[PDB]
Amino acid sequence: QVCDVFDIYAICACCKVESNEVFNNYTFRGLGNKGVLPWKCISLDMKYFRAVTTYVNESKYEKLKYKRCKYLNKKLQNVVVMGRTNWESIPKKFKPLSNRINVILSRTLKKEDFDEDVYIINKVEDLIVLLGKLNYYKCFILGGSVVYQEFLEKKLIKKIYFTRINSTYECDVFFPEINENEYQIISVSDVYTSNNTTLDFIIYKKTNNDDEEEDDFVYFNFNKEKEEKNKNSIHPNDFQIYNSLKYKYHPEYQYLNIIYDIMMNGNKQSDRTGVGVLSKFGYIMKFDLSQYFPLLTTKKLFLRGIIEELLWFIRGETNGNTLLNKNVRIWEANGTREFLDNRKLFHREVNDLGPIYGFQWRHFGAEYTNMYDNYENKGVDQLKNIINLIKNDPTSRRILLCAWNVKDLDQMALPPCHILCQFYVFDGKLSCIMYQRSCDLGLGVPFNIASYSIFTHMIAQVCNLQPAQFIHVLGNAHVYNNHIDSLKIQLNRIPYPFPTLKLNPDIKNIEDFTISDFTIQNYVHHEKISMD
Amino acid sequence: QVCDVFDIYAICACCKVENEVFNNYTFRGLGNKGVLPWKCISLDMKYFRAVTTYVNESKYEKLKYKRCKYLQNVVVMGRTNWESIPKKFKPLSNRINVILSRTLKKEDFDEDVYIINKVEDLIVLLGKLNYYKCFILGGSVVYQEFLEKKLIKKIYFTRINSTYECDVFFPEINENEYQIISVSDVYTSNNTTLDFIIYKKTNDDEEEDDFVYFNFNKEKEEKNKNSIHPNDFQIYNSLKYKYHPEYQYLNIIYDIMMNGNKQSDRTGVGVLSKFGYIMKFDLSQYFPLLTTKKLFLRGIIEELLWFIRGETNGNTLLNKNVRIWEANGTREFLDNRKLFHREVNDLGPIYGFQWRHFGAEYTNMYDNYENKGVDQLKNIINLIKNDPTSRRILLCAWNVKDLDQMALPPCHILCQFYVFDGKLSCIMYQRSCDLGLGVPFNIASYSIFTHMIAQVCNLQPAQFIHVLGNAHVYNNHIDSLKIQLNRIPYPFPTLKLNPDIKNIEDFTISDFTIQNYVHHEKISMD
Ligand SMILES: NC(=O)C1=CN([C@@H]2O[C@H](COP(=O)(O)OP(=O)(O)OC[C@H]3O[C@@H](n4cnc5c(N)ncnc54)[C@@H](OP(=O)(O)O)[C@@H]3O)[C@@H](O)[C@H]2O)C=CC1
Ligand SMILES: NC(=O)C1=CN([C@@H]2O[C@H](COP(=O)(O)OP(=O)(O)OC[C@H]3O[C@@H](n4cnc5c(N)ncnc54)[C@H](OP(=O)(O)O)[C@@H]3O)[C@@H](O)[C@H]2O)C=CC1
Ligand SMILES: CC1(C)N=C(N)N=C(N)N1OCC(=O)Nc1ccc(Cl)cc1
Ligand SMILES: CC1(C)N=C(N)N=C(N)N1OCC(=O)Nc1ccc(Cl)cc1
Repeated sequence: QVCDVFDIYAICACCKVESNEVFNNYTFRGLGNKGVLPWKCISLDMKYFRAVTTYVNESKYEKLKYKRCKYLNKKLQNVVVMGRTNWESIPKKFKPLSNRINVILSRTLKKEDFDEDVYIINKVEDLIVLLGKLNYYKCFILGGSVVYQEFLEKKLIKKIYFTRINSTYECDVFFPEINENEYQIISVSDVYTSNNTTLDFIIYKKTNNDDEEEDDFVYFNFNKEKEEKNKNSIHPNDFQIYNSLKYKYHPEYQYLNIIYDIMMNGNKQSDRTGVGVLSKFGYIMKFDLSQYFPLLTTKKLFLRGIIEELLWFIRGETNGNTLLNKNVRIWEANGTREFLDNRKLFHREVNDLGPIYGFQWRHFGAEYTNMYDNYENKGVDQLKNIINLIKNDPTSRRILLCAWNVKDLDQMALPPCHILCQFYVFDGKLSCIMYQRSCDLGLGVPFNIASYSIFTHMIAQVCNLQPAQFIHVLGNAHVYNNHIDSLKIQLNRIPYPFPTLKLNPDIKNIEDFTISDFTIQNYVHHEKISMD
Repeated sequence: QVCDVFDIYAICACCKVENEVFNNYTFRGLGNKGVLPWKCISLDMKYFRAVTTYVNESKYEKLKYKRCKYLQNVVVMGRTNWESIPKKFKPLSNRINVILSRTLKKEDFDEDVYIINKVEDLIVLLGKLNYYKCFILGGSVVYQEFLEKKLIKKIYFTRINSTYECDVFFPEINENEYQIISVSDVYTSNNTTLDFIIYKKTNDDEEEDDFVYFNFNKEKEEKNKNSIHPNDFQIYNSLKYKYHPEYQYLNIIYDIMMNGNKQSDRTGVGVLSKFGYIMKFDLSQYFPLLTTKKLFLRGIIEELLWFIRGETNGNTLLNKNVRIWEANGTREFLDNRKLFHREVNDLGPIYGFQWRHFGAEYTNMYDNYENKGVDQLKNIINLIKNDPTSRRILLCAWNVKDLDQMALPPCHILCQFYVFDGKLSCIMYQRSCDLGLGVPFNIASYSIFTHMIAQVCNLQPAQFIHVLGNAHVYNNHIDSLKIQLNRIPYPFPTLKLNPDIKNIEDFTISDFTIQNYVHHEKISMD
């Protein structure tokens, strides 16, 4: 129709508005307040805004001239169209919008009332005529709310370039509720931090409810696994949403895409119990903790439990009773009479988990007795040592913390899943590799990502550094077969911008953290899923 | 010129022919007693089908509008090439068959199978035909003539990394004339390694803009991140497709030269460092022994046999002239380690001790430790054989209790093993990686190790996976690595273990053969 010929796109930025909370895309709808934007500066958004609304491709115009000239029977700049309130919100120093053909919709104002190089129009109709008579690359509709509403209603927008600002502000004007039959998300950017907020960038698309070295590629693929003998042929129709997306650049796709590779290419193995998994061997995920806290959004996660577990580690505790009194059941099943007995630990008290994480972190090499013993200045205090190496020998390549004490494996309730952490220091920034031997992608890994990201924050802080990358190496990476249905639901959910973690900044010692020193801000998440 | 207008490509496979310098000319064996030198290499024969038959009609109009202004492919043989084909397929599964000959007239074959008089009489035949591209199938004389008359554009060169008896040879491709632009993955077919290379003759997109927008933040407007120049990675940056597994190593060198953090180390030499890489090599298809420089494996095999024995006695190696642990056992080094009461070349409770006796009290390097501490090596073998789905098959050398007693903490933290469908894969996590000197030896060490465990458990080796923690290039290695990045790998050699060996403790140095190691010349990394 008219939207494809004239390439009329919309670009906006929406925050959450003043309102056990449910989240949909309508969560991000706040456009402005008291004639201006709800927020002071979000520079990264503003820079995106300029890059998109001023970018042209010289060479591509020729074919757009042809297309548009054909329909009418007949430096390069983009057009930008804005309501009069929007235009008035711009500071003088930036009027008219640089390196762009500015247009303004208005009834109360005519050319005579503007000093500046701008086209005025009183009709949506008048714009289409204007574009007909103009050389431009792309036409972007800048808002505000009234301009957005009518260009949508009139089926005129090809794509909505949409910034999710993952914070809340007082708002008096809102973006229109986008009909999900009309527009579908096809792209989601990396998540980022700017002016103390996370944000990403998503592109909604409308529906209708030297080519010599391109042949060389087809050749170097003469030996590929065809569509039929691709191990577990699970049905396309199931992952419709996941496969529709053109760009999957949200860091959560790092987890999601491993679920997919295991489902589509995983080896079928019956395991330790006689259950059933799909397994592969050797993955890596990287998460930029300076830009976001990678708590998964495609389902709900609570961190109270796993933060209690991490504080329990740092204290050197092996006593399951301490966590159960905090109503944290993460270790309950590994602590039962039935379980300790089946691990041949007949002479071990219930909930006495033996020389596990905590004990190995503060006392590696000390003889484990029972969970009540005072092990002070017994065994190597690994945690203290790596905090000292990071502080005094930051370039050291021996800042490992290790839980896999070979000597004590059979005395633990079960060997550590999370084998070791290596630390790395450059330019006052701390990164952390964690090697995981056995990873339940379905229940375990979401939490495992959350635990070591929080741990990197804690170490970084008490060493006067800034968290950089948390790097997660998976050994045996497996999906339980009864999790498959639940994971299908999950792969078809589109990630939201990650939240942020705040550490009480008065904590200067690794031991001095307590629950209330941990605040997750702006967790926007899909609905709880039982993997069972 | 003719060869770009008409699209004349050669397509050859060359094996090796009966110390030794290597270069591309190494590969030239074309045929023997009128047939191919080798019995059957079905992957190359499959590659041959695909490349010659493939057609893309949506790029033929662009060809049609250039060709005139001057659907199948044209395939050009020579009698003895046309002849040597077994009967039951002629013509070749739907291609425009064509034969250069002198004493063969176009009468006594069909009405599709166009014969030609001379080389100059083919340009005639093409201008009057409807074909995608033109493939010279060889053999010796055909290639010679078609190359001599600068008719060939690209060359689809299959490198057969095994030696055979040959009576005919591809010509020495002039490397100021032609040059390699693509190299494929390395493969095993019919008990040889091979790869596929390409010589070129020298000189909705709504979604394509969406790509550019998503890149709006990048720290690359061209500001020289590290003092490493463009024109120096010329050959490296002048390749389109770099799918040879050795590029996994080479691309880490590149990433760390381009984007690495400038750092002091203990020695003070200066490094570029990054943090967290994976490499995967397919042990079922090759032995990943770097080809872009000479590597020797006797020492590192003795090192491994020393580990398996449980030894911590640096002298057992020194008497075999394996000097890998010489520096780490000197009086001066042990003293800087605060190991004042440790005998020279007593390396303390390192790899071998930990693998065989983890948890045992280390005394000196001559004590008897029989049946003390945990014999992890024994334990992961039983687990592999008796519980292969176990996710607990780790061999860990990093013993926190004993670190300070070791000449140095293990560079190689742990091996984790994985078993599926009678196949064994291994991950080695390396806390600290010297990419220039160390890592190439480290890849070879644990690949061999992966084979040894595989064999004694009656499994086929699959993947060796190398996780690098602190990945550093020494500032004083950068010249050498610049020379190295602009070399093009050869197809990898293979490891043959003496099959009689069935327990991990029974391998001697004799039980290890490296085969078809075709390599560039030695580099002093200094
Ligand atoms: N490895 C590879 O990539 C390939 C190589 N081969 C091997 O190559 C070997 C053959 O090598 P080679 O002896 O050179 O055979 P060729 O394939 O070069 O065949 C030579 C024949 O082609 C004709 N011919 C040669 N020169 C001309 C010319 N200038 N104009 C017209 N016709 C010409 C015949 O003339 P005349 O009529 O007088 O006989 C001549 O006998 C075999 O062992 C074969 O298996 C096989 C296929 C490809
Ligand atoms: N967060 C974001 O992405 C963006 C934020 N905003 C914010 O939105 C607010 C402004 O939006 P809003 O108040 O809805 O107003 P608009 O910016 O949409 O301005 C509407 C006005 O434009 C004129 N107009 C609009 N449509 C027509 C038409 N079809 N024909 C003629 N004149 C027309 C009229 O001007 P007149 O009164 O002269 O008749 C009308 O009152 C501000 O707070 C601004 O900062 C705006 C853009 C982007
Ligand atoms: C900049 C902003 C809020 N972000 C996106 N993604 N898309 C928009 N429409 N934005 O508003 C731009 C606009 O129309 N107004 C505006 C306000 C101030 C200045 Cl300096 C420039 C433009
Ligand atoms: C098969 C071979 C050696 N490999 C490549 N890459 N390309 C060639 N030119 N090859 O030779 C094929 C050919 O021309 N002759 C031939 C020989 C046997 C049979 Cl079955 C079919 C064709």
